[PDB]
Amino acid sequence: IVGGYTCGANTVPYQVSLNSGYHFCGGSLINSQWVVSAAHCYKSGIQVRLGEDNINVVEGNEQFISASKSIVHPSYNSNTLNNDIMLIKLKSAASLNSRVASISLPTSCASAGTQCLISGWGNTKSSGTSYPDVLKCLKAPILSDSSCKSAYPGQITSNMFCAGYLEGGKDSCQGDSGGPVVCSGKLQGIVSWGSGCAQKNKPGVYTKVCNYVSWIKQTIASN
Ligand SMILES: [Ca+2]
Repeated sequence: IVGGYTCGANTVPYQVSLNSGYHFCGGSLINSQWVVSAAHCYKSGIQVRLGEDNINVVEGNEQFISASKSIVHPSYNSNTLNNDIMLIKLKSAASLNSRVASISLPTSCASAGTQCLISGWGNTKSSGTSYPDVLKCLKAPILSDSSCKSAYPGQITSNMFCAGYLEGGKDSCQGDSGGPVVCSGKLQGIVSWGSGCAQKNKPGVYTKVCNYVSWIKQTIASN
């Protein structure tokens, strides 16, 4: 997160850290046994870390659970990043509480202007690298489709939306990938891609979760 703020320990209870000996992506807990992340975060040997604040220190509240299955969307395209969504089934159910809780799936898509909270342990620098120990937060609005497509002509599909600031200075960045974009208590987006980070006129692009609710539900029901 570039230009964001320190969330506060356990203030984003649905936020998970995907770990493989180091933090490589974020995710969202949608129930006691399932996490939603980005398809581009896929890899074997994923350990899901819940209840985390400082990812480099054991402080209490953490629950480390191995991924049982990682289900990348069947139509995911790695070149266009279309359908950049993945479900991860936990080997065992997480212990839900005040520090570890699931986020609701939306029943309808969010409109331009809606303010959302984006969080993650990704790079905090637009130019260079600087990874935080603790979770960073950023409130950003969903942009109009017209502004999104004019920023990335020919690259925005119906399963993507832009959120952020055209002036630059505030944006999600690498490391935040797979993480949540929550608006009004509902998971509306997943950190997907963009050009650089917090660059002027190059806002972040996110996976439009409302287009996948039926898929998520049907997949979870059959697994
Ligand atoms: Ca920790």
